[PDB]
Formats: sequence, structure tokens, C-alpha cells
Amino acid sequence: PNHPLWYTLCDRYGLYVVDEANIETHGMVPMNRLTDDPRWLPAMSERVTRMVQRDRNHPSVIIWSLGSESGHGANHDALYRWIKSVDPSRPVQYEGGGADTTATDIICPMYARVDEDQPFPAVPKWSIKKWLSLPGETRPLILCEYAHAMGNSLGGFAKYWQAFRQYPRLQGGFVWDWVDQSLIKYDENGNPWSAYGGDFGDTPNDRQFCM
Amino acid sequence: RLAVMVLRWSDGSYLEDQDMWRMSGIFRDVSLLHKPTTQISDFHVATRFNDDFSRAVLEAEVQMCGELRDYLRVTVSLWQGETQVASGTAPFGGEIIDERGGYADRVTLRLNVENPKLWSAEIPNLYRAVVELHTADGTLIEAEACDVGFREVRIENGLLLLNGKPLLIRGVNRHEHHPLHGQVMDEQTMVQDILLMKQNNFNAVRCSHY
Ligand SMILES: O[C@@H]1[C@H](O)[C@@H](O)OC[C@@H]1O
Ligand SMILES: [Mg+2]
Ligand code: NA
Ligand code: NA
Repeated sequence: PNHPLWYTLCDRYGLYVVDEANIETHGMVPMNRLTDDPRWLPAMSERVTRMVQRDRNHPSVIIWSLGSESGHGANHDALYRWIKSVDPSRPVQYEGGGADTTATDIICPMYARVDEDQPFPAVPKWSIKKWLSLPGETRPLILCEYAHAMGNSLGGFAKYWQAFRQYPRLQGGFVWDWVDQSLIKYDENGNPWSAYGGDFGDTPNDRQFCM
Repeated sequence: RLAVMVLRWSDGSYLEDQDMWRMSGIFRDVSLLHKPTTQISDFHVATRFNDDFSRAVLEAEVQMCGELRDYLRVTVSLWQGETQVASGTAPFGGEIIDERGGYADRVTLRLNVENPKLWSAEIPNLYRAVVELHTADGTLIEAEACDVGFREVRIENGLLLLNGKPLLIRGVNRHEHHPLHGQVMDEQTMVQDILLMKQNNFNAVRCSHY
């Protein structure tokens, strides 16, 4: 969840907002170790319930999200349903555990490609065009993350937009991401420079992957 | 002496506007068939399966014409080569259908078949069904027969399945055409066409458009 003012400005300038609970357990093995564990349901529920209690009056908020990269566990399903009961007015999405689980109203993959399948076991990333028509699938598809804009990037961005406009159920996506997470350091002369992972003695680090 | 007056054009021609040579004549086989007064007038074969196709039921509905008699029977027997795998015999008189009763002139035979050899284009396993119309005490009135392929065609969850497996149709449209004989078909040409299709990895054909 964002600084309360963010929503106010989105209400007034006009932007559609995905409001997202503060839950990410990426580093767990497997990803859903905590989110499938009922002992972690109370801590997760407060991260979802208190967000909704806070932001439910903002028109700019159109979709609720259960969090980020935490696999898919029973706690997601429980909290999915909680929001659906309390607020029928907004869809719920969640990308974890394959982007098309029972905890999501929207097929919301990250970095699924336009035409090329990535058939990872258990959590494949299908071609977004293919994903739509998988036997029994009916939901819309909006990429929660796509076109990873790291350094000299956004190659093939136009391939996405051609597909979005041609397919009714391909309804776009959210680029990853808006602003580089570089920090300011100063040299011996007081001259500012842009720093990334490791420049603060922080170790282990992931270098420029913050940008 | 037979006399046949064939018209090139009729109101039927309004429903025969296929993209092809427009011809006319007696272009398929003519024949004479002798059926007894008491006769098999129709018969339908169905095959249904359990979930993994390890059990089937062959269901044959047989219709008669002629005078109804208590001594009348139908036997449907199922043959795999020279081995009889299944058989059933019953008098005429189907189950009750509505307030007025049932079909006294029909009977349905149900034969159990364990581990049936399934039909497909990959392996065209066939059985032989023989439909005998006869007296209870053993006099055959007549027999009809057909080739039976055990297979299930269904659409499930958006997929066309044959025997539980999604098909991939390597098909072709095929008109009935011969450069010398026009629209008259013969065995040799037919067999030739099929051998070339299968040799070229086709598994399906569409009867375009008749
Ligand atoms: O006329 C043929 C066919 O019957 C039609 O459907 O498509 C064109 C083809 O040449
Ligand atoms: Mg035509
Ligand atoms: Na679209
Ligand atoms: Na990053």
C-alpha cells in the first residue's frame, strides 16, 4: 500500500490503480512455504484486510491485489474470498503460483511473451495469445509486469501493443517499472553520483538489478 | 424392362450448387435386393465406454417389418476375426417409451466387451457385428452385418477427443472426380486415393460436399 496521498492524486488526475497488500515472500523455498502455512494466515490477513479498510473509498482503486511473488497457498484463496465478500465492487488479482490460479479474477502473468511459450514446470509462462484460449479458460489477461525496462531495453514493446489491440481479452499490462532505484552518493569533491547494489558495502547484493 | 427418365435440372439443383463440373446421369451403382417378407428394416450400432476404455457396451437397436410373432428373435453376435467375443439374443418388444407403450417391432441388444480393441486412423481395429433375424427354435430368416469400430467421439472442455485423446486433424477435402469417367467412382481409384493420403500423412477426409 502506498502513501495515502498517492490515491488522492490518482482520484483527481485520473489513473486506474492496482492497490496491493504488503506481502512478498520471494526468498522462501518453495515460494509458498509461508503462504500455504495456516500459522501465517493471521499476519497475512491483516496485511490485506487493513489495506481494504483504508483504501476502499478511493475511486482510482479499481483492482485489489493479494501481494507479490509468494507462490500460491491456501491463505491466498482464503483472503481472495474475504475481499470478494467485503467488496464486490472491484476484481481481485494475484500472479503467484502460475498467474491463473483460483486466487485471481484476472490472468496476470509477469513477462509472459507475445508469441513465445516459456513452459517452466508447474508455473509455465504461456504466450499471452495462447494462454487466453487454453481449454476452459475464459478470464481476461492483463500482465501485472512486462517489458522489463532495465538499462537499454523495451525491445519488442510494439509486439505487445499490436497483440493488445488485436485481441479483445488481452487488455494490456503494467510495464516494469517506472523509476530506477539508484541512490545518491558523493565523491571526495562533493560531486553527486548514482549508486546501485553494493555501493554501500551492502553484501550480498544484486548490483544494478534495482534499476 | 426398366425405363428411367433422368432430368438434368430439377428443383433439387437449387441445393446442388457445389463448385464442380455440372453433370447428369445414372452415375452410381444400380442393384436388385431380395428381402424376406419378415425382415430387418433398420439397425443401429453404438459403443459406449467406462472412463479408461477398459470396458465397452455394444448396443444394437434392430427394427423389423412384417407380421409380429412371439417366436421371432434377433441375435447380435460380435466377431474379432474368427473368434466370437460376444452374443445376445432377445424377442421383439422394446422398453416402454410413453403412455401408449413401446415399439413392438424393435429390440435392443446389449453386449458386454472387456478390453475392446479400439478403432482409430492410427490403428483401424474392427470387429464384425452380425444381426440375425430368426425363429426361437433356430431358423434363420435373414442376416445383416457391419464392421464395428470401438471408439468414442466427444467434445470436452473445448477439445475434440477421440478415445479420450485430443485429435490433430491432418485432413483434406476430396471430391468424387475421375478425368475420364467424370463423377463415377470405382474401387481402384478410391483405393489409390486412400493409399496416397496415408502415405502423405493425412488421417482425415471431408466428403466435400455430398
Ligand atoms: O469452391 C471450392 C470450395 O467448395 C469452396 O468452399 O472454397 C473454394 C474452393 O475452390
Ligand atoms: Mg461453393
Ligand atoms: Na485488447
Ligand atoms: Na529489480
